[PDB]
Amino acid sequence: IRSPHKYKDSREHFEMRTHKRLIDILDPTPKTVDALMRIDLPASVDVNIQ
Amino acid sequence: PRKGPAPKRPLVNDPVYGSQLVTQLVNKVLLEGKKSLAERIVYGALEQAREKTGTDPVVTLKRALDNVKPALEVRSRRVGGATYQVPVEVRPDRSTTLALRWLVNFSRQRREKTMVERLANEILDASNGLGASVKRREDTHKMAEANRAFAHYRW
Amino acid sequence: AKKALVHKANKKPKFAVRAYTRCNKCGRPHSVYRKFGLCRICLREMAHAGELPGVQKSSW
Amino acid sequence: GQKINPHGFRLGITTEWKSRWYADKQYKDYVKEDVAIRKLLATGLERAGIADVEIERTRDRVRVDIHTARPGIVIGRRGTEADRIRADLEKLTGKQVQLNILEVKNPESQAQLVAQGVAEQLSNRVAFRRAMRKAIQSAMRQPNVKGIRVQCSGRLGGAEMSRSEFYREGRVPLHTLRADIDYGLYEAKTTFGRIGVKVWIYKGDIVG
RNA sequence: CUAAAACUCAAAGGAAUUGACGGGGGCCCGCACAAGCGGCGGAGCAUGUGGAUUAAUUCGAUGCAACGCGAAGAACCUUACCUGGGUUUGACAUGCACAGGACGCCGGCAGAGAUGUCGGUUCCCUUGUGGCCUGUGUGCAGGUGGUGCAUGGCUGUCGUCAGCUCGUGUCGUGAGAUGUUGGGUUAAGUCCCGCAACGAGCGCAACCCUUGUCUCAUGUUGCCAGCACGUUAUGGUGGGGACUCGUGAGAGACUGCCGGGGUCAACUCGGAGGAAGGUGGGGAUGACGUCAAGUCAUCAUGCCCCUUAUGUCCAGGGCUUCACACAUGCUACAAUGGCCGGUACAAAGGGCUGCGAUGCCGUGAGGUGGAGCGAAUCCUUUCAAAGCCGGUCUCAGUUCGGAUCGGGGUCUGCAACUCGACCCCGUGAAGUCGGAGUCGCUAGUAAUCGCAGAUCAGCAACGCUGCGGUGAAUACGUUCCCG
RNA sequence: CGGCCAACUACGUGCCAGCAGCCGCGGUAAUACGUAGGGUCCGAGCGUUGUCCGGAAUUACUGGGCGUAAAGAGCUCGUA
Ligand SMILES: [Mg+2]
Ligand SMILES: [Mg+2]
Ligand SMILES: [Mg+2]
Ligand SMILES: [Mg+2]
Ligand SMILES: [Mg+2]
Ligand SMILES: [Mg+2]
Ligand SMILES: [Mg+2]
Ligand SMILES: [Mg+2]
Ligand SMILES: [Mg+2]
Ligand SMILES: [Mg+2]
Ligand SMILES: [Mg+2]
Ligand SMILES: [Mg+2]
Ligand SMILES: [Mg+2]
Ligand SMILES: [Mg+2]
Ligand SMILES: [Mg+2]
Ligand SMILES: [Mg+2]
Ligand SMILES: [Mg+2]
Ligand SMILES: [Mg+2]
Ligand SMILES: [Mg+2]
Ligand SMILES: [Mg+2]
Ligand SMILES: [Mg+2]
Ligand SMILES: [Mg+2]
Ligand SMILES: [Mg+2]
Ligand SMILES: [Mg+2]
Ligand SMILES: [Mg+2]
Ligand SMILES: [Mg+2]
Ligand SMILES: [Mg+2]
Ligand SMILES: [Mg+2]
Ligand SMILES: [Mg+2]
Ligand SMILES: [Mg+2]
Ligand SMILES: [Mg+2]
Ligand SMILES: [Mg+2]
Ligand SMILES: [Mg+2]
Ligand SMILES: [Mg+2]
Ligand SMILES: [Mg+2]
Ligand SMILES: [Mg+2]
Ligand SMILES: [Mg+2]
Ligand SMILES: [Mg+2]
Ligand SMILES: [Mg+2]
Ligand SMILES: [Mg+2]
Ligand SMILES: [Mg+2]
Ligand SMILES: [Mg+2]
Ligand SMILES: [Mg+2]
Ligand SMILES: [Mg+2]
Ligand SMILES: [Mg+2]
Ligand SMILES: [Mg+2]
Ligand SMILES: [Mg+2]
Ligand SMILES: [Mg+2]
Ligand SMILES: [Mg+2]
Ligand SMILES: [Mg+2]
Ligand SMILES: [Mg+2]
Ligand SMILES: [Mg+2]
Ligand SMILES: [Mg+2]
Ligand SMILES: [Mg+2]
Ligand SMILES: [Mg+2]
Ligand SMILES: [Mg+2]
Ligand SMILES: [Mg+2]
Ligand SMILES: [Mg+2]
Ligand SMILES: [Mg+2]
Ligand SMILES: [Mg+2]
Ligand SMILES: [Mg+2]
Ligand SMILES: [Zn+2]
Repeated sequence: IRSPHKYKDSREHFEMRTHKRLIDILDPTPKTVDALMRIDLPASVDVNIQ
Repeated sequence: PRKGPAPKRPLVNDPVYGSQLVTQLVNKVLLEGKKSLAERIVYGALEQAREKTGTDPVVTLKRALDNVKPALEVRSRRVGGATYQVPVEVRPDRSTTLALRWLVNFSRQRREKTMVERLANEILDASNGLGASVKRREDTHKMAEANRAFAHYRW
Repeated sequence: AKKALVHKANKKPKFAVRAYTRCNKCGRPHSVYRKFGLCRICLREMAHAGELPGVQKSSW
Repeated sequence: GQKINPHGFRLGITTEWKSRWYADKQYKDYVKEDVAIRKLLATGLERAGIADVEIERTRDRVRVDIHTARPGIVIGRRGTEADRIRADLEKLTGKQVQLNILEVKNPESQAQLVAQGVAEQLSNRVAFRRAMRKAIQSAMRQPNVKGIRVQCSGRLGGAEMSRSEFYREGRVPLHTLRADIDYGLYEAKTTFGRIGVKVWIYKGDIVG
């Protein structure tokens, strides 16, 4: 709602976008795995290893 | 309308017969946006009328349309605190539209216990001159001829 | 919001059915989102200040 | 309501979020602790105006950046205010906290700093006429800034009324998204109540 | 005709400027009217409000611009109201002292329950104490107690209407005027023409998102052109970018060109190309100000008020009371239909103390169990309904219509009698298109039919927000009604 | 001790009790009411009331006007 205490005819809409990317690595070389482990990424980007 | 005349939609022709009048009739009888159901109603009523009368459905359709289409209409306007009725001629397109509208409205209010039957009987009565649409047009022309004294207003 | 009551709500209730939201910043009982833990006006303020990581104006 | 927040309006293009991280399960915990720490710092620090506060979080580690016109009192030559703030953060349990103090290049080109100065001058004794005149002159002195305006509302001079008046010099194209506008406000103290101040600063344009 | 006094007032007057107003005129725009569609006002039901009761039915709002409103959720808490039992530097923080090493935690007994009494553990530092609370206070905490005619912040309306101002100059003495006037044109103070005016600012337009086409990059959990294995289960499996698919970059509408009108100027009509032609469709976007507009019940704040209470715990009750009135929606009033059986097409979104597969039993709510999932993979049924085919009803207060009242169960909850929802049954009331009057709508629009989410354990969800299927009629033209 | 008019702060009742030469001041937060201090003027005097002159070009001889504000008789003939 735009404002408190009634006044409901007007509202606001908000959005939250999250981008998901897949990096399918083949031939998991241990050197590559260690590099991925010790490479630092910005907090805005989350890395999941599975 | 204030800026000027708006464009008119390009109505498409009926493939089953080839008459835009059938398309106009189905569009007018459309209720709650059921196009296929309305078309089925129209086809069934037309077939029933055809089998009752033993003639050409399109031919009788144009016969009824020409019999019931009007020529004059009454308009209302107030001058000097008094409300008067002024008649004015009507163009053929609006005449046909009003004829179809009257046909549908007076088919609505019959007592044959079945609408697919009521529509066909109303079409037959309009064709033969015993229709409620014919009576409505009679009354309209009577009123126009009675109140055409105020034609000098020309509005 | 009465601070006595907000602290009381924060305190563990004697029963499981006596727990509710109580927006943290202002302690508004009504109209509070579960995910953010904030109410309508608090969410408005944080989003407009841009201090909430992920909220933005929506126009599609 | 007349105008929406310029910062929120241009959050998607010109300005960026004051904090960035990713958290879902503990998002409520993170936001509540962030608001707690921000209110604590706001209450604790008044003498030195803090232009902006930025928090950077990664796993347990949390990084906080503070921008001030002058760090002389914000961080003492021995670390009095520094370790007081560190103790406050530890009490609020921010885990390990790193303090970074940055000084703004141009104090008069920042909306918040001019707002603080105008607010405190209005509070103490200064007349709003002279305050606005001097603030506008100082702000326009710098070459980078192009257009500015200042507005104040509340009880002016102790009169039993409310006055809303402003001065504008330059260009303030709010409706243009490309324009870069810095928005800031503060609430000044006074014996007769409270009065608010608002300022808009236009600084060039951004292409890209 | 000649013509007084008593008394009373602090003004009565002449000219001229800016607004406002006219049942004055002139020139123009809006679903304003006119032509059409579908509704309200009549019955039942679901919500809000007024009125009257009650010990309380907590508080605010009050034509436009309040009345499916703060409440995106009232058995307890919610709750700020009523009754009754306690309580006190206090439920909750902090400084000064006077007595401390325990506060703090796990169980027994009494009790409407708070709460009171007992059972067990007890300081980490180090000689000064810090953290802590147990008693006396000191300051003080505490207040949804008052004041939106004292204020901050936030928001609606005039109105997404196109208008509101400043610098220099000029005229008048002066309030002031010109710029902003006249002609043309546009959705617009958008632009051209001469003029004592020359320039600029806020507004308008553009810069943002989505949607319509194409090119490049692009293959898993997605798609299948061309090859093999499935053999009833479907790309299911080996394989592959030849098109969607999802998400990055670019091109594309600029009166771009032609003919006529136009001051040779704006602008306008028609035509060619093209996905679209003359702001392609929609959204975000509220200038100076008006309504002393709404909000001390989000929050913050000046002053007054309570402090042994108007702070505070707990049990029960209330916010759902009723002889009435108004407002917003749902169900209908039946054959373009109800019911029964067969039968094909979508989008988007959610899932951790949560979704819940298969199987078994229940008419069915649901009971057992629980694979697959922090999620293009598993569930929300292969996302359906209207739609298409077959049978009954023959115009009835009806096989339409479903409220009210009785008799049995499931589920969440310590807690369903005031006071939930759902399932099973009996129950068959008013209602046959509706008075003056009044509301919505000009293309994927009107109407009709479905799906998902926020608040949430259970729901008063017919509300709000979003995503969809089928898909109309009409506009002669501004005389009259409103702005 | 509001502006004319050199001289300000608090306390007490709020359209009541009251001030005032003109303008005007109090409808819970008065430099205008009453009281406190503090300040200004005056002083063996300080204020109020009454009368006369000037500012009054406001009876305009020196020194005013008659279209619209108050003011040209309804128009002519004619004595002093
Ligand atoms: Mg609850
Ligand atoms: Mg809430
Ligand atoms: Mg006059
Ligand atoms: Mg007038
Ligand atoms: Mg329109
Ligand atoms: Mg009409
Ligand atoms: Mg109705
Ligand atoms: Mg009704
Ligand atoms: Mg309802
Ligand atoms: Mg009420
Ligand atoms: Mg109403
Ligand atoms: Mg009402
Ligand atoms: Mg509503
Ligand atoms: Mg209770
Ligand atoms: Mg209060
Ligand atoms: Mg109180
Ligand atoms: Mg109150
Ligand atoms: Mg009010
Ligand atoms: Mg206007
Ligand atoms: Mg001059
Ligand atoms: Mg003029
Ligand atoms: Mg001009
Ligand atoms: Mg103008
Ligand atoms: Mg003018
Ligand atoms: Mg303009
Ligand atoms: Mg614009
Ligand atoms: Mg394939
Ligand atoms: Mg305005
Ligand atoms: Mg008000
Ligand atoms: Mg008011
Ligand atoms: Mg406040
Ligand atoms: Mg109380
Ligand atoms: Mg209640
Ligand atoms: Mg109620
Ligand atoms: Mg229905
Ligand atoms: Mg079926
Ligand atoms: Mg079963
Ligand atoms: Mg199915
Ligand atoms: Mg029934
Ligand atoms: Mg039914
Ligand atoms: Mg009936
Ligand atoms: Mg009947
Ligand atoms: Mg009628
Ligand atoms: Mg619910
Ligand atoms: Mg739809
Ligand atoms: Mg004075
Ligand atoms: Mg003086
Ligand atoms: Mg006196
Ligand atoms: Mg007083
Ligand atoms: Mg006095
Ligand atoms: Mg004195
Ligand atoms: Mg003497
Ligand atoms: Mg004299
Ligand atoms: Mg003199
Ligand atoms: Mg004289
Ligand atoms: Mg005179
Ligand atoms: Mg004369
Ligand atoms: Mg006169
Ligand atoms: Mg005369
Ligand atoms: Mg004369
Ligand atoms: Mg003579
Ligand atoms: Zn809040």
